[PDB]
Amino acid sequence: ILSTASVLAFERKLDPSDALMSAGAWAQRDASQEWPAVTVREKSVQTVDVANLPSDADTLKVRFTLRVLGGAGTPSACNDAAYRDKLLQTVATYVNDQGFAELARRYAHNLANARFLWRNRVGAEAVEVRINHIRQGEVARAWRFDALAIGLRDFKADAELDALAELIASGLSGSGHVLLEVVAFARIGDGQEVFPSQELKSKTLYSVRDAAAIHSQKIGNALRTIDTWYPDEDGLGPIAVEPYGSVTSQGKAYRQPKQKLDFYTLLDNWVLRDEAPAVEQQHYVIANLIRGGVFGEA
Amino acid sequence: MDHYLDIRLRPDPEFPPAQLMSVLFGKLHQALVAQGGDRIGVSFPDLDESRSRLGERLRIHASADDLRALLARPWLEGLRDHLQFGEPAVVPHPTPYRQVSRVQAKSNPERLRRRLMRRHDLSEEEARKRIPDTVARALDLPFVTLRSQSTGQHFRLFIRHGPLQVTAEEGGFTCYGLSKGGFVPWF
Repeated sequence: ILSTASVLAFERKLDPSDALMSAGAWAQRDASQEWPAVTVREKSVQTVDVANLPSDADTLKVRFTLRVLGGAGTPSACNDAAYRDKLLQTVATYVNDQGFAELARRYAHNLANARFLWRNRVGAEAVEVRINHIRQGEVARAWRFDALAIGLRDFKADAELDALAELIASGLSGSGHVLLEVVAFARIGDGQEVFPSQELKSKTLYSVRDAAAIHSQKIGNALRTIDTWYPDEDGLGPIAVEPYGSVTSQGKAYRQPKQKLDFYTLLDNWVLRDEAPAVEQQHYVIANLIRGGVFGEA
Repeated sequence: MDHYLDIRLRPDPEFPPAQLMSVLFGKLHQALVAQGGDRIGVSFPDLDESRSRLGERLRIHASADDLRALLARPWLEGLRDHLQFGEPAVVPHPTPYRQVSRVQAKSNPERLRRRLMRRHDLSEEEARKRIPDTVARALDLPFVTLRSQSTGQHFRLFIRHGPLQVTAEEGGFTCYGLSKGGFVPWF
């Protein structure tokens, strides 16, 4: 029969740390070690929470660590062992078809452009991303990208980029452990208001310990924005890899289930009836398996 | 004033287009502060008056050299992903002209009360009896929201397009692209 398992929990791959922010000056980012972090402040307008840079700063210092785990096709809790074996065979067949080539390149793009800087990148005239490869506590290999050249819409190539792509692909395959400290540097302006992820004093801004921060799941949703294989209209760029391709800004869901392009129909075509989809659709399927989920029937 | 440039906000899965309009308006305000001049117009081509919606495009009316200096200004960095634009082409000839105005409001009675402390030195109860709480103005016009480097408070800038006349009038433009007496073509 080979039905879908009743429980199909998948862990998140590419675990993001809780991204802080901090303030400082451009051309002092080489000495960006003891930079003072911005703080959530209550201001009476009714009182609301605001976060902004001080007077003697124009650059943000969003820092988070990303861990590439591997074993993307392996579920954490699968009800059926035959379905788990068939799905592992299908994911391994995908790996022999391509060894996490395009997915790691697009994830290296979402690292390379500061899409994790959601609203801290729109008003910035100079955005910079620094990625250190921490291995046994030391910087194995450093990278210093530029989000101005690497656009948020097109999907290009660059040599250090491909180096980051092979590193993320080796992490996703399982041939090693990849831990990347990513520090952003956006010239948002002198004392301009920044946008941390907001907690729910009508509205509060989330922090960790005397220092404002961005949520991990915001960084994860920014990293998942590789999906361009949806039936795109009206000139929309990449969307986040979600089940049934939904975006909150447009209020609509691409990859509609009335079409045969949502993630679950592509899974049941790929691993149950052996109807292998296109290369782009299986790229999207493996990206959704990388992000994790609670997949399964009821 | 003869040339126009249409900047259309490319849709974003992260932001509704109102914040893109606000960011573009602040960036063009900074560009107009840095450049100087008052022959630079601002319009809204798909301005629907049904729900006071701004639309999804923006129109800039200026000369050839002024628009060339505007594109040569580095204000456009960081906005190429969210916006797309053509070239500073000329406007069509049979185009009726309308004006654009910034209509502010006295939405805070307490601000005017604090003003009247600084002009007549009256008491708080004299301010409350002279100015009640019903003096707040509700304005049903399209608007963008902005913050300033000089004044850190977040302010709303209402934009209103005037009646469609038949000719243009010689007038200047503000740093926001709004008219202090100027006119822009409509097409």
